[PDB]
Amino acid sequence: ASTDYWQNWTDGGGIVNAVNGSGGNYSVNWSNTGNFVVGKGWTTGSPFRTINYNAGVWAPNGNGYLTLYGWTRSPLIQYYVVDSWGTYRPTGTYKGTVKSDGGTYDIYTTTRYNAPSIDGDRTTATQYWSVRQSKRPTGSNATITFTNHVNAWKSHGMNLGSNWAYQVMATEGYQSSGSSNVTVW
Ligand SMILES: O[C@@H]1[C@@H](O)[C@H](O[C@@H]2CO[C@@H](O[C@@H]3CO[C@@H](O)[C@H](O)[C@H]3O)[C@H](O)[C@H]2O)OC[C@H]1O
Ligand SMILES: [Zn+2]
Ligand SMILES: [Zn+2]
Repeated sequence: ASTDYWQNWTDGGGIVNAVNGSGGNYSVNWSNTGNFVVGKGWTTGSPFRTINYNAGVWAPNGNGYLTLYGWTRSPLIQYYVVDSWGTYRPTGTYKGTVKSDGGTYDIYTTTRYNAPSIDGDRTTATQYWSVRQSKRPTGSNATITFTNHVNAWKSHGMNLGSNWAYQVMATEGYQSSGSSNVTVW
């Protein structure tokens, strides 16, 4: 299934120039931001989906994540599969690792108060992370075999909700500037 969902949220800090391009393509050029999340993917996430992307530009100047980004409800859980970042590698409570798609990821949990909610309001968010141990090379076609992460998480006691909200390959930033250009499929 092709992408059907455009994610474009900013807390209003700084400049977030996001372009919804053709197909699965988007770009972001940002300057001195607060928090923002831009990406393309699917309105209804799946634990069985293989997300493909090609980040032709990954140029954060400060904190930016090049990451799968999604939510589940019942219960409310936010998840990430971070392939690359800028000046900050996100971490949390260490749970283990998972190998997937030619990389090794550390698995983390975190609980964030006053976090952006599914719709951009605020909420207490339980978050599951796979974070690559080194930044993934960009500019070639890349796969995130998400089932590998879901299964690894499950095996470490990290169960997702039964109701799936959106699931995107995102640029998230905080307190930074940068450029990204990503095609998702
Ligand atoms: O950032 C941009 C890159 O993402 C872009 O790379 C191309 C991305 O698309 C790849 O082809 C896809 C194959 O799957 C189909 O379903 C999609 O519709 C196609 O887009 C292609 O092989 C990559 O080269 O290059 C330009 C960059 O700006
Ligand atoms: Zn394990
Ligand atoms: Zn709301």
